[PDB]
Amino acid sequence: MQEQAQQFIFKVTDKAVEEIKKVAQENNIENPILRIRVVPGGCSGFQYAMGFDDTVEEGDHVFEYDGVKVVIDPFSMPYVNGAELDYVVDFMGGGFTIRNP
Repeated sequence: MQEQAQQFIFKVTDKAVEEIKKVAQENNIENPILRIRVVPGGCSGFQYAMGFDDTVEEGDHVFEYDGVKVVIDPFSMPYVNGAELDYVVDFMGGGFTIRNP
């Protein structure tokens, strides 16, 4: 089986989405899947990096974006509860920034 209805509360900037759209655009993808995964950073910041996937997890918070698919693990879900992830764009990629109100 059946449809997996689920709307995860999250707010991502336009840059982040643009990063996925661009990343995918550079891959020739029209359906980039943004997955959330906690990554051990450091002084820089404990911000999780993003990536482009195609498959889906056995129950991931699939959140529709600005014309893009996104998902978040069950462990990372509570790590971005209605949180905001501002992805920077620079060099051959960018950075990872997250803000919590």
